[PDB]
Amino acid sequence: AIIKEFMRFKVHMEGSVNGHEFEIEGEGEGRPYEGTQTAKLKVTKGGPLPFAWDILSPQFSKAYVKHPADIPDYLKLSFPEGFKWERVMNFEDGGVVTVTQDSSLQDGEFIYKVKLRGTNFPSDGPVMQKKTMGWEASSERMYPEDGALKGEIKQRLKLKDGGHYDAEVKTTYKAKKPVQLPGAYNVNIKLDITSHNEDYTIVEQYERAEGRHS
Amino acid sequence: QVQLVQSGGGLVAGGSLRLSCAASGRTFSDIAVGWFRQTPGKEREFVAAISWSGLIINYGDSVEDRFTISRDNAKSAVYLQMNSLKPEDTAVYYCAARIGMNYYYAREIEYPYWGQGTQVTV
Repeated sequence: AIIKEFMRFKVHMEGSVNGHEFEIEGEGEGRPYEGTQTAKLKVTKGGPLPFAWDILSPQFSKAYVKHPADIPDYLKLSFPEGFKWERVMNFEDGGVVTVTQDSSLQDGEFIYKVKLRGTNFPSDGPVMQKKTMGWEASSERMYPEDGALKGEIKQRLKLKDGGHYDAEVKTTYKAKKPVQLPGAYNVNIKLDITSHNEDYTIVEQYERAEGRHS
Repeated sequence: QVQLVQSGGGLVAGGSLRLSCAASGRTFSDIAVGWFRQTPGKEREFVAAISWSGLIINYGDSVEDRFTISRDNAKSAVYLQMNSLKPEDTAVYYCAARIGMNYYYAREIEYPYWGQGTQVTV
């Protein structure tokens, strides 16, 4: 087929948060039809980062989402061509993260290219001081709109002091070629940071995603 | 590919002027629009820009709060509502178009498709 039961992927990122520019390269793998995947990111430029890694982790792959048989896998059918998506995360303290991404297939591996812009994070906020410690389990509400696939998340970050730190996320997924759009359904996601060095210049992640609907 | 034709130009202190720009060829859903302006020269500065999903609305400097950009994939056109027009905004405005969004939006050369030109005289 086009999407084998085990697919690898490479990711390229250029971004800037509160003026500090950076670049990140990474490689990963996973089982697309099972909804599991891992990755190993490396800060190749601008490291170490003066902000929390947690705002970058959700930007490194919804081709690895376990879908029910009656829900069209819109982002799997988009291949071998691929798809693009845009994301805006509005954090509770005014911080805004802006993401664009291109997904393609080259020689049996997915190729990800990401561009990020973070802005208006308070200097004493949990982001610019790395007072965060991972994302909680999220539920993304998928729905078709304007010939594309859109999602809305009420994401929550854990704080080292025991509190939480929320963000409203909206994403629009559009296939490069016209394929079947699904109905309204939910996607349950859990993203974990499995390992990292001292200054978060080498980070590994793990994500489990599964779709469901009535 | 993408072709642009601007409209809505005219004359107006502290008024309203809806500038527009239509597109043909590539599907609007894959085209990112931009806006630049030059008064007698004095450097073509960045006005506003929108992404291909409408979620990313990078504005400029003086246009903060005053101006606003919006797109409609049904009519395949972008709109730059200019409100509270100050005399210093008297310039000729241009509409440019990219394809694949613009991490950097103030680079004119990164917008390959340009348009004609509409003059705003406050």
